[PDB]
Amino acid sequence: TLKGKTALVTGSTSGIGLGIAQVLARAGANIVLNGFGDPAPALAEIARHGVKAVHHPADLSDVAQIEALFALAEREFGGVDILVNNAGIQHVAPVEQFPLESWDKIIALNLSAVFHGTRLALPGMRARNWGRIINIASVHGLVGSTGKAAYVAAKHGVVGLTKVVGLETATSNVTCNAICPGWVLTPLVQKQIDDGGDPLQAQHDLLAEKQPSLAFVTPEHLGELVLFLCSEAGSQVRGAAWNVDGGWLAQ
Amino acid sequence: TLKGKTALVTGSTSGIGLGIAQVLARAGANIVLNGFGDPAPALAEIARHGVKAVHHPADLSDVAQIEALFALAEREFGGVDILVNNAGIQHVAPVEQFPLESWDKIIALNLSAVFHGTRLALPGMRARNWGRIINIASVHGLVGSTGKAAYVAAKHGVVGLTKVVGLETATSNVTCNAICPGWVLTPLVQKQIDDPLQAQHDLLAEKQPSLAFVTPEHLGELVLFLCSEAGSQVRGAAWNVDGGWLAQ
Amino acid sequence: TLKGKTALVTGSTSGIGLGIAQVLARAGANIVLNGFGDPAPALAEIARHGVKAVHHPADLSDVAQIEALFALAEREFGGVDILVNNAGIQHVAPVEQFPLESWDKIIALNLSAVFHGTRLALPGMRARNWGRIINIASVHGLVGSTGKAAYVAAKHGVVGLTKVVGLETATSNVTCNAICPGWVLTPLVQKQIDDRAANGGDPLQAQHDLLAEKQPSLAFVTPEHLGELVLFLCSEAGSQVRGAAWNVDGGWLAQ
Amino acid sequence: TLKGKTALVTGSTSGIGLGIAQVLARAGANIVLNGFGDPAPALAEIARHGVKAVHHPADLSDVAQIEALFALAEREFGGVDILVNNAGIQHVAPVEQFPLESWDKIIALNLSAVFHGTRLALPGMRARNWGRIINIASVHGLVGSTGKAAYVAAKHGVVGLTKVVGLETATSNVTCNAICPGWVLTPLVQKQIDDRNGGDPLQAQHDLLAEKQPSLAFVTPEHLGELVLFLCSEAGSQVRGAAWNVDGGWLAQ
Repeated sequence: TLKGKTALVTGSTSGIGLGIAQVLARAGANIVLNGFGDPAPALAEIARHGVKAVHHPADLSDVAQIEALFALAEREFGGVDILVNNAGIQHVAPVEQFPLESWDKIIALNLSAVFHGTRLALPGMRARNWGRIINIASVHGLVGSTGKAAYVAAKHGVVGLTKVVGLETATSNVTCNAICPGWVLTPLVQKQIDDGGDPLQAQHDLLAEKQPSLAFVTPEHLGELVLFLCSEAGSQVRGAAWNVDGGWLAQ
Repeated sequence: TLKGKTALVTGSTSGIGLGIAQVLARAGANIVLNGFGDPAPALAEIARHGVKAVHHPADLSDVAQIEALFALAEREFGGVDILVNNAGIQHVAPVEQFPLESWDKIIALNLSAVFHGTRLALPGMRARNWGRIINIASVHGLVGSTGKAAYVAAKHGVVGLTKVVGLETATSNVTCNAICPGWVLTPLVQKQIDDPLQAQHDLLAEKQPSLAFVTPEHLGELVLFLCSEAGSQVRGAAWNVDGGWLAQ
Repeated sequence: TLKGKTALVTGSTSGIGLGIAQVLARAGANIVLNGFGDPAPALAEIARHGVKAVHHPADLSDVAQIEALFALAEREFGGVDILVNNAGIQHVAPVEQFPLESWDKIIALNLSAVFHGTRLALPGMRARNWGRIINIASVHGLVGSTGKAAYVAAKHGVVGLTKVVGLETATSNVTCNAICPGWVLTPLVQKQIDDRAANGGDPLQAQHDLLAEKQPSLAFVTPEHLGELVLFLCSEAGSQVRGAAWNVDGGWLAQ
Repeated sequence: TLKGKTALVTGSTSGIGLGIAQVLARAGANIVLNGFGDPAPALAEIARHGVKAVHHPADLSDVAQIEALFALAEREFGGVDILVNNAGIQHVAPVEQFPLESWDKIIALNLSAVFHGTRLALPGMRARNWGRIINIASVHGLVGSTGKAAYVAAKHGVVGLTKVVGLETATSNVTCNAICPGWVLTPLVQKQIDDRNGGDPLQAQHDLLAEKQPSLAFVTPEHLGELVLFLCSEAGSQVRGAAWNVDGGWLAQ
């Protein structure tokens, strides 16, 4: 179904990104993984699916490393057919106590990397007469929260870059869209929850204010939506920002 | 996955409703069709997927008829698991030349019918601890167009009613969402069409950047996605399928 | 600055509508008032500003009554220049227990009256090539809350309607826009607080408790803030505001 | 109405920022102007209003120079009560043909400068419990257009940033909002039009605006300054984290 397509997913050595890669892999895509830490438990996950997978450790706040990432995909599979721009970093502080380097780093990775990714993948998508760009943005690409100046700013920028790129490719078989998740049960959020108290009330205390369902989204939910955007039923979904959020945006 | 579910799709004797009911049918749901005219051709489009289907002719502007439709589903299948609020009607006039009966019927069919359908299906979905309500709205639940006062007003109401209902069922296995299509190849659009390509572009050029139609089958596939496990925490959302309409 | 203009405000015998009419009266507009109750207080308040006011008691769920209201404006002042569609009604219940009648009434007053006011004003605004229609909608025109199926639907429809009219009037000097308030300090809202206060219970705490969930400022929008916005929209700087929905809401929508 | 308040307006040596500054000065704010080119015309327009004014040339893609700009505001006037983050830069190319250099400069100026402005003004506004930060974003902070990847990303980032700041300041007398203009009649855009060589001034404005702005009429810098001034009144006290569009119907379709 995606056999013969090649998906690259940024920040996919674990968490949301690996859940996404997992589903693409299952539907027959070859995989370019990206991320820090040992890339091998993850490579062996994707390969379980009867597919070739590779990993590049690009630090995506460095453009030249983004370039060597895309250069590895060109040499290894003839380029990227599905780009999932997923990697992200966070820092929580009042705007006037926000670390200056956190600002720049968050803008670089959450926003600028997505424009770099897209610019490098889009030529081959157009040439091969088919393409999918899926930016994993956030509810924070649509509304604000106190303490998240840089993240909400970057995620908004992504939502808007999505629209521009969906419009620029409207008359082709390449689509660009954004998924906007609320709370996701990630390795890092799991670790949080693990860090006295009790697991239920830590997770309730996290979700209660913003997320009316009081239940996490999972990586696998997000993976399936990606697969959806990659099907033919996704062909006239263009420049959209779809939220998966347990009611976050509804109120 | 949908075997042993029952889906009621309003406005499903043709076009968008029928393509939706057909996708749900391929996935194995029992189907309740609704709409005007001979239900035979829609019922064969369904029954051939190896499933049970039935039909009720309810005019959805009449509240008692809405009740008769939901009565027929419960007597036939034991309840609605999946409700797709789809039927719609249009009229185009400047606001100050817009016929008053026409305002009232568009509001009744496009807006108030959704609320009635919802309030009749909800309690059963709650009791069975599972449910999907999907409102087929429009890009016109999100933006305006000239000539379309009553429709944009109704479809915006649907978007808002969708948020309320997604919030109220947030802590259950019942979800409520909307799907917001741009230009869709309907039997009524096809009739409009009749080279047919230049017709299609004349129709779509201003509003729909892809110059290509959304299909009822694209929309069925989304509905199907939303009924799946992966749509469990999609709530009160209005997802646009529109060839780039909203991106500009 | 609005001298020579005529404003009609719906639901202006008291509260928000009256606060808006007062600011338009102070800017020089002649005032058509509408609503239930004794109109003597509203008419007195307006008169103070050295302007002419009249009152029509039109039930806005009755299209014939709306027509009579607008007919009064034409004979009295030569037609409406600034239409403020303000009248609102509310009811809270779960969707599945929301009474059918309340659904119809809310839809009729909060949404359909807005279409009727708008259809009746627009021809004379166009003929004079000058006009402002300002719809007082709600944050509930942009997001939901639990228990508010009919209001959120009707207010959303107002926001949609506003776009259609903004668009259809774009090439003329008539504009149509929406204002979308959060919690506004009305006499109804003052009772809520008052009732908490009578419990032995600090009024500020009570006001905090009421606003905390939805309105980060913990402070009310006032009818006067809203009248001042309406007056802005009616200025030359409002000429190219068209089909817009602007929120005044102590932060409600930013989160 | 603004006597004894100090407004700083970035990019106010001409076009939109200057029109905004003029209306604020007319309302009696002291003014800190900023921008490239000869500042004397901009200074002369302010002084016709009878308020004190100074100019700083800070390049807003340089963080140290924006810090100098706020130091001058502090030294001259004791700090900034009304911050208008206006300065804007533009570049049109398909996304895969957008200069990397111009991507970084648009982000720096249209987005990151707004974070720096804000972080530098907000401690003095909180100390004095009164402030207004008003970000001049664009309809492009709400929707896309082809050719405009950087600008659309930056201005959307601004609209998001404004929400966070609105929220962080919600419990204070400091507000933060954004204004989102469509096509604005700027000196630069009059240079486009006055070059239209043989044509019809009327149907060239029309052809420029037809596609995006159904009014076929410009927002003026002066309309924008009047809304800024609104946002500065007691009536804007509970306008918080908002993004109001002034766009001749752009966002309505």
